[PDB]
Amino acid sequence: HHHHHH
Amino acid sequence: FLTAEDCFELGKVAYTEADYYHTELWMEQALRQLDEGEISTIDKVSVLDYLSYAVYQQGDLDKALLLTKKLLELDPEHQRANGNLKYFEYIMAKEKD
Repeated sequence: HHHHHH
Repeated sequence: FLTAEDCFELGKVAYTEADYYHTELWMEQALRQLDEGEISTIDKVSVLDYLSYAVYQQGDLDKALLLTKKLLELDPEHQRANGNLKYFEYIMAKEKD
C-alpha cells in the first residue's frame, strides 16, 4: 500500500 | 454509467496522487454500488482497504476504525487491516489526553 505507515 | 470497478480505478489513482478526499468519494461510491448488489470483479474488502486508510489520512480516526472493523468482519485474517486496527487504536489512546 502506497502511503502506508509501514 | 460508471461501474464499481470504474469508481475503484478512479479512487486508486486519487490514492496514489495522495488525493485522499477523492479517494474516499470514489471508494465510497464503489462500496455503495457493491452493497446494492452490483456484479463486479472488485470486492468489498479491497474498497474498504483504501477507504479506511483514506479516511484516516484526512484525520477521522473514529471513522477509519469503524471501516477497519467492517473490513475485518468480512475478512478476519486481513493482515493490513489487523495491523491498522492496532495502530489506529494506539494513536487514539495516545490522543486522549
